[PDB]
Amino acid sequence: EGPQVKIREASKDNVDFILSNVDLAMANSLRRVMIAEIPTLAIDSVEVETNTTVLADEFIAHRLGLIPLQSMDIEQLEYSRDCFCEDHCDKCSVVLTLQAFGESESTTNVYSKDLVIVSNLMGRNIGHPIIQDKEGNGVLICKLRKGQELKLTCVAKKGIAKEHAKWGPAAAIEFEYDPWNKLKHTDYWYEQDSAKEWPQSKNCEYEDPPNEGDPFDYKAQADTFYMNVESVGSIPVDQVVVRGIDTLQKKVASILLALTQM
Amino acid sequence: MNAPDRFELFLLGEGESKLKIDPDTKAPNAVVITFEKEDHTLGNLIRAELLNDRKVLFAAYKVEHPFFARFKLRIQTTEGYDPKDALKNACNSIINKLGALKTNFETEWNLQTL
Amino acid sequence: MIVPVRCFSCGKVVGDKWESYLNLLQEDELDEGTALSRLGLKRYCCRRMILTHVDLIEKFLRYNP
Amino acid sequence: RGNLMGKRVDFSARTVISGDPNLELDQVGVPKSIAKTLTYPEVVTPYNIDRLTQLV
Amino acid sequence: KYICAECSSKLSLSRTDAVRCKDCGHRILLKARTKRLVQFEAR
Amino acid sequence: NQEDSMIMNQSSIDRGLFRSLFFRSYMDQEKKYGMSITETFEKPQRTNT
Amino acid sequence: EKAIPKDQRATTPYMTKYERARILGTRALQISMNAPVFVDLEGETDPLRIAMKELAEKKIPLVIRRYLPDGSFEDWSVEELIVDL
Ligand SMILES: [Zn+2]
Ligand SMILES: [Zn+2]
Ligand SMILES: [Zn+2]
Repeated sequence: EGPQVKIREASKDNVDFILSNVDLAMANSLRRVMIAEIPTLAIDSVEVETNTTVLADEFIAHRLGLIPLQSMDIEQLEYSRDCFCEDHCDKCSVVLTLQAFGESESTTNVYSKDLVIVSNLMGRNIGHPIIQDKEGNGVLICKLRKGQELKLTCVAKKGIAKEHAKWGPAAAIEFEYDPWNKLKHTDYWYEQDSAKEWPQSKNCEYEDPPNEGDPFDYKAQADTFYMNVESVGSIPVDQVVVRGIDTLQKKVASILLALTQM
Repeated sequence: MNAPDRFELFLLGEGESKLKIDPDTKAPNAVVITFEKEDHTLGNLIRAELLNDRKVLFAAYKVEHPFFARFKLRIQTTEGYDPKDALKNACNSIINKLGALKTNFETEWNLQTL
Repeated sequence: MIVPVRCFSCGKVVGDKWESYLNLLQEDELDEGTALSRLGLKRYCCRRMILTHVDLIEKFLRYNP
Repeated sequence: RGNLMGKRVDFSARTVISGDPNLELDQVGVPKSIAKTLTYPEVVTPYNIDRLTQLV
Repeated sequence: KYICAECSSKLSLSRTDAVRCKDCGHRILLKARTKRLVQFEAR
Repeated sequence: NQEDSMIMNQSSIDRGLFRSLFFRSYMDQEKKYGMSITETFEKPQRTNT
Repeated sequence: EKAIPKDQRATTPYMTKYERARILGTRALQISMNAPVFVDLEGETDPLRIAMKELAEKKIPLVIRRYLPDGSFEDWSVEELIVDL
């Protein structure tokens, strides 16, 4: 039985669900691991061979780093710092090449789709740029004028959002509980009427409104946490939550292993 | 010019133990466990699990400074109960709860067509 | 210069929809709020990230280099 | 008044200050770079001979 | 080894030589980027 | 954030918040000190220097 | 003639904070220069701590010359001085 999940709604990159029979600390830790501890693939190193755009090499490198990359098979990929390799071997990194240049009177727009994978993925669907716009162009990177040649290589390593936000698989993770002020955790700031000033939350409909007749429940504890997870696009929300749970469990197991060893 | 090593926050340094357990003289049967390269995420959950156990008496987690990825957990239990055993039981319970939550989420996702 | 790749507050990717935002503003002659809502920006962080951006890259490209 | 009452100092650093609730009243944070640049001439003694050798 | 601000054409001039563009009268004479490998990180 | 201080999000900082580019220009001339004598822009080779 | 005898001293027998700081500094400087230590050290290496312990045990052989404005000086041994701090 334990804790159960009630998915109010699901989407391609957005899932809203409810967690029950779970402690507040556990939910907060789950949110923290999901926002920070989930491994993800993103561009880490940028090597410039011929750049003449109005922008700067550091600027374009930073923009490229934030570009989402497919990370469904991230678990198969290994950290570069772990595997014994000279530098960015195919077993721990994904190599892409960006090439572009302008022409007579048409500005050249660089998008995510322009990136071309050059390393051998060994049949792994990892490192592919994420495209979600209706037009399908992708994330705009820069603009090149006539005579402006852009030519660079990008190496993406496995990493977590803690080292850099570019690896963040989830954009916004909404977490709420106790819509009606049942636990007295928050003292609403009011000038005329607390109820009127503060609009009722959307989740309020899923819990019985409080009755003034009954007294305050001092034995009540936080429960029925409404959590909405949105994915940038690198990993689907379901896989995002699954990987967050896996990372938290792995960290707890590592703590247990350290305790046993010591 | 001297910003901290970002990777060092979650990576153990050379000659550094993940956990450092020492006795506490403030109260009987009290221990201090220093967790290195860890944040509130694990400390708060472990402490909350420990407090849910009747035998455990005191369980408090403290972060000395945001600069250093490290915290200290003070655990005091009843006589004849080793704090390490209580921590192991709490970790096992956390793992079981996480596995149950994962299974429930997977089942719910499979049930829903979307 | 260019629209930020990800929202500063949350990190949602907003660079894809900048061209769509401009097309909606021009082609459909829609208001700022309606266009942003259609693009799928609920949190006001992304709303102000897109609305407040200025396309200085085009101005820089106006020069011959 | 320019070189006798007030004169420039060798061993000293200057920089911005930021609040820190997690520091003791008599304890002041110091940048690592400033600590490296600033030095103290500790004399070699048998008590801390090993420590000074390790520092060297 | 050098390029023109306006013409943007290579010159590859040597020492003890005029620093004026051969194609035009402009003599800004900008220099192209170094051939040495350059790497940057998003951090 | 006491004493009007502020707390800034590290994730936002590394994600493109308030990043800046600083450009500094150095100018050099071969100003002549005496006719027929002028400076030369060449890499020193440690000889006669 | 300016020197005052051991008795008939009008200065305060109690140790002064400036005097305590000066004695601690001098003792620490001497110890750092490989000077003899009159108190057994129980795993202590900091000269300041050793000086503080010696002052607590009144093992410091230094002296204090209380100088009057006129010029006369009074001698005071560290052992007889009283440390209120
Ligand atoms: Zn490798
Ligand atoms: Zn946003
Ligand atoms: Zn020219």
